[PDB]
Amino acid sequence: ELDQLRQEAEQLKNQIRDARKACADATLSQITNNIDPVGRIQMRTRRTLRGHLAKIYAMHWGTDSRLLLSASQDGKLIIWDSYTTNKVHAIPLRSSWVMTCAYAPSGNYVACGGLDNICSIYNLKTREGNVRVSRELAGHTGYLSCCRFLDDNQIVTSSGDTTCALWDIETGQQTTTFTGHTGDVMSLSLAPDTRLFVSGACDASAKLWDVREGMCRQTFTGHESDINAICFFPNGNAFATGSDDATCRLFDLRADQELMTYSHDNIICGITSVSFSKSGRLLLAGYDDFNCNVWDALKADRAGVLAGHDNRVSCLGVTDDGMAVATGSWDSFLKIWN
Amino acid sequence: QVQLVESGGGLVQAGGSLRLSCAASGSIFSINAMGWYRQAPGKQRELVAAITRGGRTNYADSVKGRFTLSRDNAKNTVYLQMNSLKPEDTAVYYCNVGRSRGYWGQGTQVTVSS
Amino acid sequence: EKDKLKMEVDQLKKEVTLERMLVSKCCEEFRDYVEERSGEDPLVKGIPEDKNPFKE
Repeated sequence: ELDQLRQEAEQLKNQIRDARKACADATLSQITNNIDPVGRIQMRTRRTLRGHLAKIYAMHWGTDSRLLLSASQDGKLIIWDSYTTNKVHAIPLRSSWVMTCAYAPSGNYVACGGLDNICSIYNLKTREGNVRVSRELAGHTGYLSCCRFLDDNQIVTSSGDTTCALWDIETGQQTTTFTGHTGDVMSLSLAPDTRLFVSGACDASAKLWDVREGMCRQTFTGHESDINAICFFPNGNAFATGSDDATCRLFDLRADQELMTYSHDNIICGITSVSFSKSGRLLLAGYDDFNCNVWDALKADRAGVLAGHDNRVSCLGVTDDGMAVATGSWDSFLKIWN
Repeated sequence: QVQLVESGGGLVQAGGSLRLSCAASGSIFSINAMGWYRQAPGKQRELVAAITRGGRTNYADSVKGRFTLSRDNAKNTVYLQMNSLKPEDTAVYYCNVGRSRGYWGQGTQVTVSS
Repeated sequence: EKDKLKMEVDQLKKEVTLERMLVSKCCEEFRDYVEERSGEDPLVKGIPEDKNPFKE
C-alpha cells in the first residue's frame, strides 16, 4: 500500500524535525560573539601552473603537500610539482570527458573518470618508466562524479546513477554499495580517519555513510538545489556543503543538523567547490562567477577573495600542511595561493 | 579533446517551431542521462527537458506537450523539438551531461516574437 | 517503488532514534577547536617569506 507508507514517512519526517528543533538551543553567531573577526585575508598567487589546453574539472593534493594532480577535458591528467611548476607526468586519457581525480595517500596512484562511468586507477612508479592504467573500475550505470582512495587497494566513488560504492582495486569488484540518494551524487569526502564519509547529491541532501557497515547513518537537509561539493571538517564531527542554491552550509554530525549558512543575497550563482583551512577558521568556496570567497567559518562573514581566473573556479584544495590553497579553473590554469 | 555542439536556434514567430540539436564528439548519450536547460535575460537557469539513459523523458510544466526530447545514439545527437512557441520561451538553451559537475554547450539563443 | 518506500521508512525509523547533542555544545566545541589552532593556521596568520615553500 503506497498510502500507508507515504503517511508513515510524513509522520517520521515531522518527528525528526521536532526532535531537531528541540535541540537547536543556540546559534553559532551567539556562541562566537566574543570572538573577533579574522583579518582581511589577502592571499597571493605564488604559482600559475600552465599546460592544460581546456577546462580543468578537478584536482587533488598529494599528502606530501607538494605534488598535485589535475584533470582536464583536453585529455590529460597532469601531476605537477607545485614547488617548481615542472610537470612530473602528463598522462593521456582514453576518455576526455573527465569529471574527477584523486591522489592516493601513498603517492603511488591517481584515479580519474567521468562520463565513461569508469574509475580508472593509474600506477605511478612502475617497472620501467611508463605510467599505465592498472585497473578500470566498472559497475556504475552513470557518470563518475568523485572518487577518493582510502589506501592503495580501496577507493570510494560517487555517481550520477544515485549511488556510491567502495571498491577493491586488486579484484576490481564493488565490495560495498551505498544506496539511498534519490538523485545524482555529485561529491563525497572521507572523514580524517576514513571509517565514515559524506556524500552530496541532486536530491539537495547530504548523507553520512559507515564504510564498514555499508549504510546511511544520517541524512542532512536544508539546501534548495544540488549539492555540488562537500568537505569534512578536520576534527571529523562536522562537514561543509556547496550548492547551486548559492549557499555553503556547515553541518554537525552529533547535532544531526545545520549550524551555519554562508551566503550573500547579492551572490545567486552556484558553488563548485569547498575546502576548510587547516584549523577550520576559514571555509574557501569557488563560484560560477570566476571568484573564490574566503569565509570566516566562525563568524559567517566573507574575510577575503581569490580573484585571478578568467572563467569559473571549478575545483579547489588546501594542502595537508595548510601552507597553500590550489584553485583550478575553466580558463585552463591552476593557481597556488597563500 | 571533446565537443558538445548545439545548433538550431534563432528567431521565430510566436506559435512557430525550432529543432535544437546537440551533437557530442563521442558516445556519451548512450550511457548517461542528459538535460536541456534554459536561461532567459536576468533569470536563473532552469531544467526544461531531461532524458534518462534508458529513454524516459521528463519536462518542466511550462513546456509539457509542446517540447519533445528525442535521441539518436548512432550519431551521438539529441534533439529538442519545440513546437507552438511563446514569448516566455525566449532564452539561451544549453545542452548538458553530468549536471553542474559536467559538460555544457556554449548556449543557443532562441527568440520568440509577437 | 514500494521496494523503495520501505527502505526510505526503514532509514527514517533509524534516524528518529539518534541521540542528538545540543547545538550550543556542538558550536562550543567547534569554536574551541578552531580557537586552539587558528593562530597557527598559515592561511589565517601569514607565512614569513623565508619559511614559504612557494618562494619566487
